[PDB]
Amino acid sequence: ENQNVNLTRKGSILKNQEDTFAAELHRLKQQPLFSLVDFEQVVDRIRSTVAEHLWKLMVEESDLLGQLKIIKDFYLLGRGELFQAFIDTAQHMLKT
Amino acid sequence: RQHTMVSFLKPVLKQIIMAGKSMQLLKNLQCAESTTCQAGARDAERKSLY
Amino acid sequence: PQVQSAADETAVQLSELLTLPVLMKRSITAPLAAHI
Repeated sequence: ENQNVNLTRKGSILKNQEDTFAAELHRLKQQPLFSLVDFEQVVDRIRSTVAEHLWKLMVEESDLLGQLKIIKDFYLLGRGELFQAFIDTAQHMLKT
Repeated sequence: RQHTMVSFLKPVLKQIIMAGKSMQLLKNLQCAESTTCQAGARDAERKSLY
Repeated sequence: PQVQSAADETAVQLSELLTLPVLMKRSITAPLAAHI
């Protein structure tokens, strides 16, 4: 919801299946005994669907790998030759 | 006190203990979410021991 | 539908699935968003 506040009206990961899970919850409400197992199963199904869509969005749509590569190159000095040359050039400024 | 053995269960008390130990192990072993927690026959839908 | 028949049961199915504020939001803003 917080991302859809800033992100254009991209629907729920589960989209129209949200109402399906609502119907399942209504059936659970109609169940004479509360079963934690069925509730947990439905919650886990929704969680798994959301997590798979989130992973897809993060890796393909949000390019998590690019950000990790940038962080490696700069924060983790992944561009060791680049950061070495930078140190060699800036040493006079950064020694002070 | 040795008297704590349930006489009606005493013939089956050992098997009961072994079953309880096995279930306590399985629930107490950090099992990966084993599919053998089938969503099928709920213990609530299982006829109770009573 | 909401409250406009008698025997009808779907008329409140969203009202039981969704909360009244959320139901009203979904019901009103979609046509509102389309027109806007």
